[PDB]
Amino acid sequence: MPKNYTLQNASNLGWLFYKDYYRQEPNVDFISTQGKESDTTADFFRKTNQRITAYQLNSESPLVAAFNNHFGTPLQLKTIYPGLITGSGLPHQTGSKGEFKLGFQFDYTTGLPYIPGSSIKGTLRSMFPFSLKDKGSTKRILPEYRKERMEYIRDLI
RNA sequence: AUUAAGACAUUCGUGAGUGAUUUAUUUCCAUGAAGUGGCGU
Repeated sequence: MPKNYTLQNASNLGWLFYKDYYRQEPNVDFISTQGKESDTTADFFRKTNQRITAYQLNSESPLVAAFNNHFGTPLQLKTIYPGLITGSGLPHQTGSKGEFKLGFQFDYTTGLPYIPGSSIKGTLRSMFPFSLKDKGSTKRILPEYRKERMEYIRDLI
């Protein structure tokens, strides 16, 4: 329940972060200015965040094992500490104290944090010379962009 | 009783066969978890 996400005893992390985050509880107020700055609202959001940040993932996870079976052998890389953020632009904000102000990218079905394939494709393409579209606004930086990226791609290849 | 009388432009016949609303596109850019000591002279 509290840790070890799994599929039998878990709460959908995206559900908790987006739909269940701002559930209306007795004695909890964040409609008024006083309510948004109150300590009760801060405690409510603290408990919700603690519920969010209590789940671990095992290496032998049936979810991850199914992902490996469906999509082949993965490329395993490890996160370093500034942290890692995905889907920062998703609207998640009311104006209260102790709440998560930025968005997060959760899978709808599994609820696990993930990076969409579009994000990976765009990030990888951005380091290639012809990622920038030849347009009126981009034509000033277009030659330098390709010139700089082509050398990088050449050495990497 | 008169170059006259009789005679359906009709029968059969699928607007049907092939076709991916798809290709290209980073929810990203900027941002200090910081500021301050106070009194007992």
